[PDB]
Amino acid sequence: ILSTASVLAFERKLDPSDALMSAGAWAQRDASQEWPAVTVREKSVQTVDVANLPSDADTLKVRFTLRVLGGAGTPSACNDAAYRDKLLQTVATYVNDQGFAELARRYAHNLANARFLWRNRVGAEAVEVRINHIRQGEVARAWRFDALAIGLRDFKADAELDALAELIASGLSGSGHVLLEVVAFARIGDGQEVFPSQELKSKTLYSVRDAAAIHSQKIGNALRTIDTWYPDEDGLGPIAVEPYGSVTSQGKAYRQPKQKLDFYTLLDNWVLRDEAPAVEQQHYVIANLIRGGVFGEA
Amino acid sequence: MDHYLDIRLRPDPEFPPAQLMSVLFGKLHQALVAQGGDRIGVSFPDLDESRSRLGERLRIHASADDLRALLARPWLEGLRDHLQFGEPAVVPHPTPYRQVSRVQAKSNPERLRRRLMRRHDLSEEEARKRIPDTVARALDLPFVTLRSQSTGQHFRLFIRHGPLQVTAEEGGFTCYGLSKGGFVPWF
Repeated sequence: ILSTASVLAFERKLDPSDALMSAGAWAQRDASQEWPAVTVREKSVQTVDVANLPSDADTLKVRFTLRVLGGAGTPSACNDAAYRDKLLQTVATYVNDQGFAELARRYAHNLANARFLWRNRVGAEAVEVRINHIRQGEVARAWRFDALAIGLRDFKADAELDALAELIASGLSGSGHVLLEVVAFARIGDGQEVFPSQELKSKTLYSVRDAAAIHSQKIGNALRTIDTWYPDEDGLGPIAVEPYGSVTSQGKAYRQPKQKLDFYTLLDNWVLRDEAPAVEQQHYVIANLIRGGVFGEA
Repeated sequence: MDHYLDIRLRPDPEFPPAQLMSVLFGKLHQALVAQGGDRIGVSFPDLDESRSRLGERLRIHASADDLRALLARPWLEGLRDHLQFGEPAVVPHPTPYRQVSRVQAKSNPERLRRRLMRRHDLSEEEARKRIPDTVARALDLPFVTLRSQSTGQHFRLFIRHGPLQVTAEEGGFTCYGLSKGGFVPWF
């Protein structure tokens, strides 16, 4: 029969740390070690929470660590062992078809452009991303990208980029452990208001310990924005890899289930009836398996 | 004033287009502060008056050299992903002209009360009896929201397009692209 398992929990791959922010000056980012972090402040307008840079700063210092785990096709809790074996065979067949080539390149793009800087990148005239490869506590290999050249819409190539792509692909395959400290540097302006992820004093801004921060799941949703294989209209760029391709800004869901392009129909075509989809659709399927989920029937 | 440039906000899965309009308006305000001049117009081509919606495009009316200096200004960095634009082409000839105005409001009675402390030195109860709480103005016009480097408070800038006349009038433009007496073509 080979039905879908009743429980199909998948862990998140590419675990993001809780991204802080901090303030400082451009051309002092080489000495960006003891930079003072911005703080959530209550201001009476009714009182609301605001976060902004001080007077003697124009650059943000969003820092988070990303861990590439591997074993993307392996579920954490699968009800059926035959379905788990068939799905592992299908994911391994995908790996022999391509060894996490395009997915790691697009994830290296979402690292390379500061899409994790959601609203801290729109008003910035100079955005910079620094990625250190921490291995046994030391910087194995450093990278210093530029989000101005690497656009948020097109999907290009660059040599250090491909180096980051092979590193993320080796992490996703399982041939090693990849831990990347990513520090952003956006010239948002002198004392301009920044946008941390907001907690729910009508509205509060989330922090960790005397220092404002961005949520991990915001960084994860920014990293998942590789999906361009949806039936795109009206000139929309990449969307986040979600089940049934939904975006909150447009209020609509691409990859509609009335079409045969949502993630679950592509899974049941790929691993149950052996109807292998296109290369782009299986790229999207493996990206959704990388992000994790609670997949399964009821 | 003869040339126009249409900047259309490319849709974003992260932001509704109102914040893109606000960011573009602040960036063009900074560009107009840095450049100087008052022959630079601002319009809204798909301005629907049904729900006071701004639309999804923006129109800039200026000369050839002024628009060339505007594109040569580095204000456009960081906005190429969210916006797309053509070239500073000329406007069509049979185009009726309308004006654009910034209509502010006295939405805070307490601000005017604090003003009247600084002009007549009256008491708080004299301010409350002279100015009640019903003096707040509700304005049903399209608007963008902005913050300033000089004044850190977040302010709303209402934009209103005037009646469609038949000719243009010689007038200047503000740093926001709004008219202090100027006119822009409509097409």
